[PDB]
Amino acid sequence: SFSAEYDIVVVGSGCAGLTSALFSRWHGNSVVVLEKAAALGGTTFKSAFAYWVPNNVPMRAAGIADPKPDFLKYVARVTRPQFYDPEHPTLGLTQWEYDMCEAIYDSASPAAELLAQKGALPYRHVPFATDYFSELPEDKAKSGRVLTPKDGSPSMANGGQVAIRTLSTAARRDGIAFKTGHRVQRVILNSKGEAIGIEALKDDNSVVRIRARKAVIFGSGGFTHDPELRSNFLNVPVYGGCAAFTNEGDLVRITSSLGVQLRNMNHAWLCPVTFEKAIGRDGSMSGMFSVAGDSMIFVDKRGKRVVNEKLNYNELCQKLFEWDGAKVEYPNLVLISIWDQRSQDHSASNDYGSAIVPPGADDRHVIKSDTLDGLSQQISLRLKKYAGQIGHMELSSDFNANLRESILRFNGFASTGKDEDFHRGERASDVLFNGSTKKEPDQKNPTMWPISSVGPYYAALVGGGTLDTKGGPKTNTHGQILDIHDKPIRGLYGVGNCVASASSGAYWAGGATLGPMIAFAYRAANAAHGEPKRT
Amino acid sequence: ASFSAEYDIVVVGSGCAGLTSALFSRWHGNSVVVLEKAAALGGTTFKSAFAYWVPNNVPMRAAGIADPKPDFLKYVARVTRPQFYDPEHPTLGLTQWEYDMCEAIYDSASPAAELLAQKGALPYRHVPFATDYFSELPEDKAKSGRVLTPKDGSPSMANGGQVAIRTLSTAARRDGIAFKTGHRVQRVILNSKGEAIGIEALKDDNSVVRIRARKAVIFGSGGFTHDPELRSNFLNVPVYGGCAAFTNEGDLVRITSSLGVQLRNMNHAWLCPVTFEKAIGRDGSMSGMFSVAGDSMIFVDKRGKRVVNEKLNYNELCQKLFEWDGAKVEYPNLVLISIWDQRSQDHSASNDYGSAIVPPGADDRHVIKSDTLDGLSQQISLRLKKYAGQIGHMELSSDFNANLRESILRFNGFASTGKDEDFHRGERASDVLFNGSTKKEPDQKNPTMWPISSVGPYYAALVGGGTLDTKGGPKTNTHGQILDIHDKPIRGLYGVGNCVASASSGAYWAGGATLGPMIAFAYRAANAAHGEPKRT
Ligand SMILES: *Cc1cc2c(cc1C)nc1c(=O)[nH]c(=O)nc-1n2C[C@H](O)[C@H](O)[C@H](O)COP(=O)(O)OP(=O)(O)OC[C@H]1O[C@@H](n2cnc3c(N)ncnc32)[C@H](O)[C@@H]1O
Ligand SMILES: Cc1cc2nc3c(=O)[nH]c(=O)nc-3n(C[C@H](O)[C@H](O)[C@H](O)COP(=O)(O)OP(=O)(O)OC[C@H]3O[C@@H](n4cnc5c(N)ncnc54)[C@H](O)[C@@H]3O)c2cc1C
Repeated sequence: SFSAEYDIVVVGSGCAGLTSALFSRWHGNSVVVLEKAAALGGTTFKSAFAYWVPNNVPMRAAGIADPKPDFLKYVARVTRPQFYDPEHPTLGLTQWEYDMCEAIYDSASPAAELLAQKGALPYRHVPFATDYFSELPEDKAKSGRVLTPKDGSPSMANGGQVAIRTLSTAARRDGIAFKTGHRVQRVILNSKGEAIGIEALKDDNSVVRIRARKAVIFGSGGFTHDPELRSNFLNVPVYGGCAAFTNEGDLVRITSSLGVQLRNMNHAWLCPVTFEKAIGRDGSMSGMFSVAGDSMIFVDKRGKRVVNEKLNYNELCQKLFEWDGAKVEYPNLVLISIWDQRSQDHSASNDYGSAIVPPGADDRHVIKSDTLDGLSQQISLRLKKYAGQIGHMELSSDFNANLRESILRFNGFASTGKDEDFHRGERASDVLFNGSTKKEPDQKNPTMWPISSVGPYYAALVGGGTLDTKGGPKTNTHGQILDIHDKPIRGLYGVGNCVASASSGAYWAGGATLGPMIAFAYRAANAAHGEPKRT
Repeated sequence: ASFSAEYDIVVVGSGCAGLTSALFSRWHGNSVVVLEKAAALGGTTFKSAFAYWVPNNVPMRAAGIADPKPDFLKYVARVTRPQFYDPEHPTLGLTQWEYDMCEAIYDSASPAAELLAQKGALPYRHVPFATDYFSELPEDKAKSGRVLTPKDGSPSMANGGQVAIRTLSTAARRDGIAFKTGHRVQRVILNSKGEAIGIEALKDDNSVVRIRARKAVIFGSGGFTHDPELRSNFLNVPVYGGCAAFTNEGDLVRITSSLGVQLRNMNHAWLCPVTFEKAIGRDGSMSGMFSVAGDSMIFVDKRGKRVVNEKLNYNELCQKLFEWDGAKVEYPNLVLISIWDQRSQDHSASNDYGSAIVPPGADDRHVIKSDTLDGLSQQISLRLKKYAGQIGHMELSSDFNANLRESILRFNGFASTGKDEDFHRGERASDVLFNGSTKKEPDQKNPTMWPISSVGPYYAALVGGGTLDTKGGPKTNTHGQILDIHDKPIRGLYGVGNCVASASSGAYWAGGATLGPMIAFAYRAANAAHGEPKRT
């Protein structure tokens, strides 16, 4: 038996849990939110809280249609490229993927509107944020879908903190109970196999059992920080990610005897990371969404550019895991970001995972030297320090010569404004996350400027990480966790990164994690409200 | 509820894992049944060459070829976990589990092979020339010698699997192992203490049968290549299928979903290029493309440019096909086009090892043909159109013809000097080793290349990425015992072969690197299962 009882028990206090809790409470249920950490907010707290809301009221107010068939074609084209077909009944998606994407379109705006109306998540529009693949002809609403917390800073970097504040303030105002230091570790079933509550491990190592009359809703985030799970499931061998450190995939263990379908386990939301911060478990670390610097290139261990440094983070991270079967190594396992004094002075940022950081910031990851040859010596020392993580990678014997050639070639591209090798700056999204730069009259392309012929020169190692994972128990479009016959496990719900995303390995646009997540919190809460009170 | 039959040991699947597990079990004196889902025995194993890679095997020792254990471990460690391999680390940078599993392979494969041969179940011959796939690594101290093959396999060895299933199943029958075909196991039955006490299987006629196991249920049920949902949701690359038996649909993943197991290595398969049209068309006789045929032959992408060494090890080459172009939201190499001339048609064709170049009389529906290169590109275009819904509506670039001419001029230079400046074709031993048949040419500096003909006819085939089978599933210890989430055996429950987690990660060490380890674990599993008390 149990020491407490509520209509709805919510696990986790990021976006998925707080919104699920609020929607549940507003239907009149009693609700508790159980949080494993000492503080609320999880990864959501660290985010910019961009949220991508199709057919939102700001768009409609501007007379911008977001036609539903074209919304589905955009997400289908990006999510399942090989199979996308406009003439196919579900656009080449499976029925489940199609229905999930449809649910996002149907429910995101009503969810966003209700949260705002109740003062839980007031927003402003981000009209100029373009979708990450807006150039595709399938995208018929290329900008307009993004919302952000109303009181977020101009950079929006603190959006997640603002959102956790407004969400949790409304939750307290409306009588939702909170318990921190409660690590849920078990779902309790009745004799009919229905979820009737949880067991949680407390700080002092005692367990408590808490009954849920109607539903247990998991919003417990991903598994980035269980290295075993991460390594065994993800399609790339990432070194970590900006996910909260308490996101260790507990739901995967919780459901291991429940007969669930683990889906999309092979995918994470990907991003490059400041490699030394991932290895060193810096909890304040962000994914490198904006690769800082215009007088800045990435080179491999041969001293050559291999990629557009301004490419969308979810795609750029994948470059780091290209495999060289002939040499039995990952040639790009870490890349080296190299920049000059101009970028140091005018492109530094504490936000969006920039490796270029302003005076006073933690600079332990920054490598520095007065010559290019000196820099390579310093980079070598850094590679040696982390040898056991990166295959004992070394700079090639012709590194310095190749680097000089790479800088000369790039400097040409920066003069003409045309990167003939990797097309840096030619897609809108490259400009979108370009970061701060020193204004230069008659810079031809804002993403490039010639690297100075004098030092000092700076560098940082860039490795591959996650925002968090996006695989877990499969749900229906109402957030109900399914058994292997696709039938709900009665009373059991999941929302957010702890369950399977329908987005496969794709990242549609800024806010493509939180926008869908709010839609499903709303659908989950609406369904959970309809549950009979049991046991 | 009750059971309609009872045995000491119940074995699920009749490929290598199941037959060997069953035989070892029976020879300890247990009663044994083998439950096979299909109408026929043998699974993927039946289709294989039955190369099996057996470290420190008796033929090697008899020939005076050393295979020191510490160096064996460094070879497999270096290949398996490249980022973390470290000769100074106590487990070489592997996890304790991976290290222990690799050690078990070295310790147990040879005694397993010896016993199966002694009993006449798997007589073998040595294949002294079969060389490891990364033989150039200094860690490999026994670069050749580890491979065995069924004694009566053909000279090419291509029917080895059929011979092995014949000798194994004949011995099994001889020694009183029971067989039930058309029995699709779908559930493990537990007692009140949560121990495995038997199975439920679905029969062809849709009746269900419950069969008690006194000591152990051993799964040898193969991988999940042919469950598209599981394949698509777990593997690190979006493969189109594979040469796995079509009945390999990952049943064990569903069976164990309520048993609290740890699914491990789910992100990896044994990978290989495939003749794309045979994967899409579900040709059950299809083999992975283990040798890419032809010396006067190149692979081009849809731009008409070479992108890869066509002679690269199959498990590595397959990965090239899934390179991702984030800027264009496409897989640039999703299919590559193998193009060859009459010389390669005549002298490199093969019915074996997944060759796209096939001799007269072989099924050649996948072969595209034209008298001119310009005609060939028109023919290739029609083929891409036919499969548009599978390959992102990929098209040849508008400058395909001109690029191809340039690619062939470049390659023809490389073929005459013997030096492929772009992709180093022929510079690693395995490129030469798996090069396939070629017309002997006195003037040839590099056996893997010869100039492409200045006249037609020309031939082409689409190449896509596939599997041999998957290699993730419930984690076992080195004794084949399926573990719960606290790393403790689920009593009575065993798994061997592709249905459980391989310790090889995404790596393919050598020819026979699936079957060799597999026999080691069948032996260890059977030895442990024999030790189980009789229960329920
Ligand atoms: C495709 C292929 C693979 C291959 C090869 C050549 C080809 C064309 N050559 C190889 C080689 O020479 N050496 C080597 O090491 N590997 C080679 N491979 C890979 C290899 O064939 C496989 O790794 C290996 O044979 C797998 O053996 P295993 O015993 O694990 O699996 P199987 O042979 O596929 O048999 C599984 C059987 O189980 C039955 N099954 C499936 N589900 C059920 C249920 N529910 N109940 C009962 N039986 C079930 C399948 O029907 C199958 O028969
Ligand atoms: C720096 C950064 C910036 C980002 N910016 C954006 C952005 O602007 N827009 C966007 O769409 N996405 C963004 N993302 C991704 C986004 O933050 C996440 O996808 C989203 O916040 C996940 O929310 P969630 O509720 O699923 O999980 P989380 O916010 O991670 O919350 C899960 C919570 O569950 C708790 N928990 C875990 N296990 C248990 C247990 N056993 N019992 C109890 N509680 C448990 C955790 O401690 C945690 O508090 C960003 C990510 C990062 C790292």
